[PDB]
This record gives sequence, structure tokens and C-alpha cells, in this order.
Amino acid sequence: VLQDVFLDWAKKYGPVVRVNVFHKTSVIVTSPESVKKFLMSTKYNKDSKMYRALQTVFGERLFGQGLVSECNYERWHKQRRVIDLAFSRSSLVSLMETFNEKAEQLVEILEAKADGQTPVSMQDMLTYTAMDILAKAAFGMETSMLLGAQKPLSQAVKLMLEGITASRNTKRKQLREVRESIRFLRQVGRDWVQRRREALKRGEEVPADILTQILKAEEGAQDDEGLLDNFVTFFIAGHETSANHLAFTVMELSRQPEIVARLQAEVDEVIGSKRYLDFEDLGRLQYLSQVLKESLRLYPPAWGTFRLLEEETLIDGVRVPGNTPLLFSTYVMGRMDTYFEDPLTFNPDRFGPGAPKPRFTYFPFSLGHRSCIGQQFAQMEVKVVMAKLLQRLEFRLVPGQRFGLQEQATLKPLDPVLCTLRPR
Ligand code: HEM
Ligand SMILES: C[C@@H](c1ncncc1F)[C@](O)(Cn1cncn1)c1ccc(F)cc1F
Repeated sequence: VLQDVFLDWAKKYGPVVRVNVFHKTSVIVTSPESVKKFLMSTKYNKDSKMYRALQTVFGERLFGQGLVSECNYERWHKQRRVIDLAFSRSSLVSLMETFNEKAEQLVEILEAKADGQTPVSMQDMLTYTAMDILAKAAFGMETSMLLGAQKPLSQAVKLMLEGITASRNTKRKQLREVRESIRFLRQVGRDWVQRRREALKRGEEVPADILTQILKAEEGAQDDEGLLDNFVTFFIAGHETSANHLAFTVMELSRQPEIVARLQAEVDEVIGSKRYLDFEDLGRLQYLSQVLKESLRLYPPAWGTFRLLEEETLIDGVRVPGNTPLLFSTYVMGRMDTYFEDPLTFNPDRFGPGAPKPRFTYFPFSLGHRSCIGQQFAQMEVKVVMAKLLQRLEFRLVPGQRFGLQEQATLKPLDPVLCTLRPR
């Protein structure tokens, strides 16, 4: 795991280490005093050199200049202020119905296979769930991958992400398969953009969401190319890392029996046997919130971020040249024994009440102005999904499944989290 190499270099060579990342030179910064300085200021912005390859993948345009890949502060800020409207409190409150429908459906499908003998890929099951949640909450479209639909669309998503893995971490049938998949995603975008425009044209009123603001941001634009970039941006970002985070948690909780019981007890305490989980109930799931926090310390699907150091400056006694990308890693900091006592132990108590919150040593959703706009969206959906699983099902991991990480397009479980299921 490439990130695990950076960890050893940070522990051995100090808080300022020059590295090769995605065949580019960068400097890894691991002091929490330096994490604050660069991530908490508008002065420092993203380095276009590191995000450049994701904008266009294998000669085919992918993320473009969307909310993530746009490194120029001005172009990013204009669209951020518009897209922000889709992530308001009441905007996310209106998405609670969506979070609930999909979690409930996921559980029943798993409940029908719960015999304690039938292997079920939890990585796939959670991916479909995360995909269904996003497609509706963001675009008002149902993909129903959980019900076995949209098989070609999911394949394309997989291949695209493998194409990402081959692009930044460096045979012909794959190249052919990837190029088609990126077109497919953008073609779906065009179709879903046309469905909303036809709905608006025919007089219909549509509920405010993510799609509404990414259309609003590109108002008076010559073409829909920027809108597709933002469509791709959210289709991927709004399901992928949430799917991996869920998969990591389920995998780890298979070997944490004591933790599962208090999770169940809480689930029994606040949500009981109730089918629909309300918004006010989410904030009462404090221990679940803690367990998910620890899961993100050891297994952040997005390991960190890149800032551009424009002028040669001294960081922690080490002088770094200008035009250099600064690498920041919450994965690395999460596993260093100088920030976290006994780093490799899954201990949810780390984030308990009265316990000092990590000070610039833990940033799964990043920090500052370029932090995750979908943080609350994700935290809401993963509480809802996990709470329902804890209500209804007990999981036993299939013998032979490992507990490792694969550094792919994001960080995700090595094995697809195969489990035999049984009712609680
Ligand atoms: C466990 C869940 C997730 C994690 C850990 C995660 C991780 C992150 C991190 C670390 C960043 C910074 C990226 C960078 O600086 O290169 C980010 C930004 C982003 N996230 Fe998330 N995220 C998740 C959930 C979401 C979801 C559900 C959405 C979509 C609804 C979302 C959409 C975005 C977008 C569009 C950006 C760019 C924001 C901006 O720079 O203005 N993510 N994510
Ligand atoms: C994790 C990461 C990612 N996902 C899929 N392929 C490549 C990636 F880098 C992501 O940050 C998305 N993401 C953010 N919050 C949740 N998910 C991202 C970053 C830059 C980008 F140009 C596109 C992009 F999708």
C-alpha cells in the first residue's frame, strides 16, 4: 500500500519528506501545526498538477473542471457558492426520506439470504445502496441496482475507477473498455440532464436538489460540458467513498464483538424497532458516530489532499522550493504513535465524551474551504444505513477474508467483505 510507505518515511525521516506520488514529486507534511497553516487558509489552494490527470482520463474527459478538480480559487468559489444551496440543513432534511427507503430495501434483500451459509458480497451490496441513495437524492432518478437493475451502468463505474487506478499509478482491451465507460457515464448525464429540462419545459415543479444547483451554476454557458463534469463529479463522489467507508466499517465490526453489542443497545435505545429513522434521532446515535469516526481514522477512503507551495518557504526547519505540491495525509497521521496512542487498535473511545478532539491530526473529510461539501450528507446516510443493519442483522465474516486495504481510485477493503448473514 503506497500510503503505508509514506507512513514509514514520515516516522523515520520526520515531518517534511520529499516523495514520488503518482509519478510526480511532492513534499509530505505531517506536523499538525503545518496541517492547520496550509489547510485552514484561502491563501493556499489546490495544485492543478496533481488533479490534472483526473480531469481527462485515457484521452477522454472525466471530471473536467468540476467542484473537486477545479484548483483555481475564483472558478471554484463561484460554483461552490451556487452548489452550497443543495447542501443546506433543510435540503438534507428533505433527503432523509431517500436515505430511509434505500436502507430498508438493502436490509430486506439481505434478510432473505440470512441463513448463515450463503456468502454475500457486502462491498457490492453497499455500493449499490450508496449508488441508489445518490442517484435519487441528487438527480431524482432511480437506478435500483439493489433490485438487480442497471448492470451495464455499474460495470462502467467499476471500469472507470480501474482506469483511474491505471492512470495515476504507473492492456489494450482494458483501454478500449475504459474509454467507452467514461462516455457512458457522461451520456447518462446528458440523458438525466435532458429529463430534468423536459420536466421543466412541460411545466412540472421539481424538488430542489444537487442537480438544480449544478444546472444553476452553468447558467448562460455555451455548452453542457461543465455541467457533465459536475454531474460526473457528484455521481462518483456521492456514492464511492461512502460505499467504501461503509464496507470498511462492516468488515472491522466482524471482529469487534463487544463494540457491536453497545451499538445494538444504542440502536435499541434511540430507534427501537421503528422503521423510519427521523433526523432528530441521528444526533442521539453518539456511539455509532464514534465508531464511524474511528473507522475513518484507520480507513479514510480519501487519504488526503494536495496544496501548491508557490514560494520557497521553511516548514519545520526544512526549506522547501517553490512550485512544489504539499501532500497531506490523514491516513498517515492516523497511524503515527505520536498523535494516536496505540495507533493500530480500533478504539471508538478515542472520540468519546470529554475526550480531547484530535487537533489537526485527523481529517477524513479534509479541512478549510476545500473540505468535503458532502460531509453531512455522508454522515447522515452512513448512520441511517448502519443503524438499520444493527437493528435487524448479525454478520459473520467468511473464513479466508483478509483485513487489508487496496490503494485503488480510493482506499477500499482488499477483500469484498464476504459474509454469512443471520437475523439478530
Ligand atoms: C465517507 C464519505 C466521504 C469522504 C471521506 C469524503 C472525502 C472527501 C475529501 C477528503 C475531500 C477533499 C478532496 C480533495 O481536497 O482533494 C472531499 C471533497 C468533496 N466531496 Fe467528499 N467525501 C465523502 C462524502 C461525499 C459525498 C457523499 C459527496 C457528494 C454528495 C461528496 C462530494 C464532494 C465534492 C464535490 C468535493 C469537493 C468540495 C469542494 O472542494 O468544494 N463527498 N471529499
Ligand atoms: C476520493 C476522490 C476520488 N474518487 C474517485 N476517483 C478519483 C478520486 F480522487 C474524490 O475526492 C472524490 N470524493 C470526494 N468526496 C467523496 N468522494 C475525487 C477527487 C478529485 C477528483 F478530481 C475527482 C474525485 F472524484
